[PDB]
Amino acid sequence: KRDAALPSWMPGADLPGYLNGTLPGDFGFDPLYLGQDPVKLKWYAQAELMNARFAMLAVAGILVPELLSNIGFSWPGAGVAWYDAGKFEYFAPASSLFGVQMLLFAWVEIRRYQDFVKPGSANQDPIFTNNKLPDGNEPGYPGGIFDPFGWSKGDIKSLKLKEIKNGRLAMLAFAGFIGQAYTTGTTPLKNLSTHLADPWSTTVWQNDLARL
Amino acid sequence: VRPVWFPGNPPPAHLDGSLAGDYGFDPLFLGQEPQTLKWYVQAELVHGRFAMLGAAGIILTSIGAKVGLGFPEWYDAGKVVVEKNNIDFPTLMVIQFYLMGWAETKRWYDFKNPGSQADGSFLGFTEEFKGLENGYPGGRFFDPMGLSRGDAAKYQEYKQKEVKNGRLAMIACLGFAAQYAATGKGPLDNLADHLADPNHVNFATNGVSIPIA
Amino acid sequence: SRPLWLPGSTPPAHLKGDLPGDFGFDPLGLGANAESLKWFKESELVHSRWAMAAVAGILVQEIVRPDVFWYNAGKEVESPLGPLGLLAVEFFLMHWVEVRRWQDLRKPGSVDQDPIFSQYKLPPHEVGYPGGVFAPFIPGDLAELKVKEIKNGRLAMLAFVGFVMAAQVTGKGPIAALQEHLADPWGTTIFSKAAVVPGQAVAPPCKIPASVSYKGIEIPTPCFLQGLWP
Amino acid sequence: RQSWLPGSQIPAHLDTPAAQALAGNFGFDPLGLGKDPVALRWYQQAELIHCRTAMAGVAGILIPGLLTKAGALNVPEWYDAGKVAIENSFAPWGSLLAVQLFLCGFVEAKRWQDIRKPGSQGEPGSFLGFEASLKGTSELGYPGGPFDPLGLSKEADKWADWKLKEVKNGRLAMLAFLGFVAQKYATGAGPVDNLAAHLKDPWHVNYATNGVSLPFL
Ligand code: CHL
Ligand code: CHL
Ligand code: CHL
Ligand code: CLA
Ligand code: CLA
Ligand SMILES: CC(/C=C/C=C(C)/C=C/[C@@]12O[C@]1(C)C[C@@H](O)CC2(C)C)=C\C=C\C=C(C)\C=C\C=C(C)\C=C\[C@@]12O[C@]1(C)C[C@@H](O)CC2(C)C
Repeated sequence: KRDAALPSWMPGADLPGYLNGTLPGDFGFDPLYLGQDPVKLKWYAQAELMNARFAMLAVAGILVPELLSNIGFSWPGAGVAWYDAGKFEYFAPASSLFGVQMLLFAWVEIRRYQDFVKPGSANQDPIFTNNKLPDGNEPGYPGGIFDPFGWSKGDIKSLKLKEIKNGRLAMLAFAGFIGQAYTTGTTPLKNLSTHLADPWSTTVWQNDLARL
Repeated sequence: VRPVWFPGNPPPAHLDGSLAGDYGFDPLFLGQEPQTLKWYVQAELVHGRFAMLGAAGIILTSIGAKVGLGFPEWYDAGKVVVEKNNIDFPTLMVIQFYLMGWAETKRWYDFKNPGSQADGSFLGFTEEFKGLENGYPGGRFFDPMGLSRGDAAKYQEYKQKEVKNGRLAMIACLGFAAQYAATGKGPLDNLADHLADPNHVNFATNGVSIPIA
Repeated sequence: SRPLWLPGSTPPAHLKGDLPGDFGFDPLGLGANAESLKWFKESELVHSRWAMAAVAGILVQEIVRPDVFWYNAGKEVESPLGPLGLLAVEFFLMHWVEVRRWQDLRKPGSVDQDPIFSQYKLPPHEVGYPGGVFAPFIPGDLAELKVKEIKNGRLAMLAFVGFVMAAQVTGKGPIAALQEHLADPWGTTIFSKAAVVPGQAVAPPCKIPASVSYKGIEIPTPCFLQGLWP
Repeated sequence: RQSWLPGSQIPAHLDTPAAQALAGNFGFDPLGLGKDPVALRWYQQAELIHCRTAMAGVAGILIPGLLTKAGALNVPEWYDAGKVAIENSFAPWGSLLAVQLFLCGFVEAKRWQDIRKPGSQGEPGSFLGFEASLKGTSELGYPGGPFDPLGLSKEADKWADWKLKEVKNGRLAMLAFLGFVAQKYATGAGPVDNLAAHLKDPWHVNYATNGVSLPFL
């Protein structure tokens, strides 16, 4: 029932009606019909943004620090694998940092949830009542102070599509870090260098067959 | 009119020739009741179809043994396969009853309530399990080539061919067992002996089938 | 009304001559179902097209590279890309090509558009006969060409099977085997090296090794249905 | 109409609108235990309490078991934890159980009287002003109120979905515990250790080769 004008993950394939192009990155991909129920699909829409946005930060936070180290840039945290940052010693114990993390995140996340439950109800500064977000914001897209440079005032639809495409690719990359790190046992950029050294004999088929 | 197993004897009333392979053979009237006849019609086909797979498999492996390719006789394959491949027999037996139990339970409740397995309950498949007749599933899974969906006249001809090769295979599988018990050699080992000296090598001289001999 | 495989016979009802190469041969009635014939039509073209390319390759290999046996070309060939490097490219490239061809068979006209470049597109066509870029040049009438394609294709499919059984029995290439036939035509036929009669059965020996060692692994190499050979 | 066995005849008592209002109704009642409408109402409560108790208990055997293997905790096997805890304990197991029966008996007794007279625990003055919140909801076995702090039962659209998830995970949890008991006698190891053994060599380490389940083989 989905129209044929919209982009399709599989050209010439029938696609669900409930994926009608409203959401960004709507390519009609749902072989398991997870998002069939509108109430559930409403939740999954925000979950994708949240998992995507954190994934984009996480991937950026796992490649750039390693990229700088190879270039030779020197800082005390240089040369630490992304999966060894936890063991590293900081100014405060890991437990104390974790406790502060949850208290800070509890405020912002409940603030974000309140808007999702009732959009527009969490757009006012509790202390300095003069401050406020624009009233037209939708769940997942606060705007206002969260968009200081006004990029959202342009072609918003294209920007939403660009965000979700980069976000979906970032989420796949992070799963690659866990799979690659758990198998190869080395940092991600090291795996890329190995592949570029000998692309033909360094496939996952070669690597995994050797192990077993 | 139509030929019967005993020429000159009228066929039974409950056998009207509609079924495939009907020669009016029911001396004990086991299928007099119409509903019981449906059960046996499908029982015969399942027995016949398994026998055809069994006979073809036994014959083919026997040819492999005679030619020297190293196949064991059908009465030793079970022991050889398990030992050579290091397979736990009780695990293999259990796996068989899960797969056979699922597949054969579906056939059971299609007989009880025809068309019930095509309701989309099983992974969303709604037309491959509907069934065409009693004992003839049809569909694009059990009949991928659609030979039951083409010519109607030839499909009836095949039903005649299926049952008669099935009955012949069932008799053959009894021959394999009886010959092994009497002789202790493989199927084609017996065939080679008969062709050597047919007059002096057969069941009447094996010393078992005719004890008074 | 049209030439038939067995002159004087009546073609089956489901065969009427519409398709190219339709000579009324269908003793088992596999094409009776309309949908089944549509699928079987595609597979015959694909099988024939692959066979024609394969048969031509084997002949050219022997002429150009007589030393290498086309049967053993799998292990004989050495390239920097390695075994699994070649397979990886082959899998992904073939998966794309075959799926698109498959999609057109299911829902024709849906995969004609070029994904990357918008302007380019495939003109309307029949299933199994793509046009446009695939057919820059056409020597003559398509109807005649389609008949030529299948008739050569059907011959090629038999030709390849001839190579395999000749290769497995005689242990030689296609041209090399033919030269043997011309040398002693009477003593080289399959009748002159195999025979089965009541009480005795003689079959040729499989000249392909039972197993092949290739880069630290053993590849089984069985002769096709060697137990049923005449 | 989903059923545990396609093509079978659903029992008539399970096809009534009252019966179909029950979560997880797949027509499974071969022994006809729910034929009497009054009995089915009682057995539905029994399933919910077994479901919820089993889920809490299984979570208490499984999650500590995995974390123990991962090295984040040190908890004995579920079948040994009773003996280990009682050692470094402030009370013997006789005193500990006696208190458990008073507290559980008192709480269970109030739940019992609500099954006999739904909403009867909101009797004015019966409790110290707290009886107002003990009336339960319109559905038996789903008390709500103080038992639903986040108010997830106030969304009508999601209500039927939530109840189905509870019964499905509850039935799965009930079978899990029966597996823990059977696997302790059969294999003499922990639940997570049994899973590790199966994954190592699935085709040789299973119940078909444990030497107990199939004595004839
Ligand atoms: C996105 C979330 C997230 C993910 C995927 C990881 C993933 C990881 N963390 Mg990290 N963490 C995450 C969030 C956080 N971590 C920490 C604090 C730590 C610490 C302190 C440690 C890790 C470690 C680990 C690794 C656990 C596996 C291992 O080697 O165990 C084997 C574990 C060890 C060899 C460590 C033994 C000594 C350690 C002091 C014992 C206590 C460890 C804690 C129980 C860890 C708790 C982590 C939880 C909260 C995520 C793994 C790479 C460990 C690591 O880097 O190992 C190399 C580690 O020690 N994380 C905090 C608090 C700020 C987080 C907050 O969100
Ligand atoms: C109350 C419990 C309950 C019971 C007793 C049954 C009983 C049955 N159901 Mg089931 N069902 C039940 C609940 C439900 N069923 C269904 C839906 C269905 C359907 C749709 C079907 C059945 C069928 C069957 C029958 C299967 C017979 C057989 O040999 O299976 C053999 C069992 C198996 C092959 C699966 C179990 C194998 C093993 C124990 C677990 C292995 C797990 C590993 C991960 C395996 C991995 C191996 C890989 C890696 C190689 C059987 C009578 C089938 C039938 O016969 O219908 C006529 C059928 O088609 N049930 C639902 C969803 C609505 C249920 C919900 O509670
Ligand atoms: C049309 C495909 C094709 C055919 C007909 C042959 C035929 C042959 N190859 Mg060749 N090969 C083919 C493709 C390929 N070969 C090779 C690599 C080799 C090697 C290294 C060797 C041969 C050998 C042989 C011979 C013996 C085969 C045998 O007994 O296998 C027995 C059967 C098997 C080993 C496995 C059969 C697999 C099955 C038919 C298909 C599996 C499908 C996949 C799971 C799907 C995923 C893959 C992708 C690409 C679709 C025979 C002449 C051997 C030889 O020279 O003998 C003298 C030999 O040593 N081939 C590659 C490069 C990766 C191929 C790529 O397409
Ligand atoms: C963001 C996607 C992404 C990318 C660019 C890479 C890149 C690489 N991976 Mg990684 N990987 C990914 C995701 C990705 N991976 C995921 C999701 C997993 C978990 C299953 C893994 C698990 C994994 C293993 C176990 C190994 C690699 C390895 C490799 C190397 C290539 C050889 C190989 O065996 O690949 C195998 C990888 C795949 C088949 C990826 C499939 C899934 C992705 C999402 C497909 C995306 C396709 C799409 C057209 C985009 C392509 C990339 C884009 C930038 C153009 C290379 C460094 C090997 C290595 O380190 O060699 C030294 C290796 O051993 N990867
Ligand atoms: C089914 C087709 C097929 C296959 C699978 C093979 C396979 C093989 N050939 Mg053969 N060949 C074929 C057809 C085929 N050939 C045809 C039709 C010809 C005549 C032109 C030849 C002529 C030929 C020669 C002369 C030689 C081989 C050799 C080889 C071997 C090594 C190939 C190599 O190193 O490539 C390396 C690859 C390249 C350098 C790049 C090739 C790029 C090609 C031309 C792209 C074609 C694309 C096009 C769309 C294909 C359309 C047809 C296709 C759909 C079937 C290998 C066993 C060699 C051999 O004997 O080794 C022992 C050898 O010397 N072949
Ligand atoms: C409550 C329950 C388990 C509770 C477990 C608890 C509290 C465990 C607690 C602890 O572990 C911890 C956490 C930590 C440990 O250190 C200590 C202990 C104390 C050990 C399981 C119920 C488990 C209940 C089970 C398995 C019930 C199964 C019932 C079945 C199959 C009935 C089937 C049918 O009746 C129908 C439905 C319809 C009829 O028509 C047909 C038939 C077939 C008769």
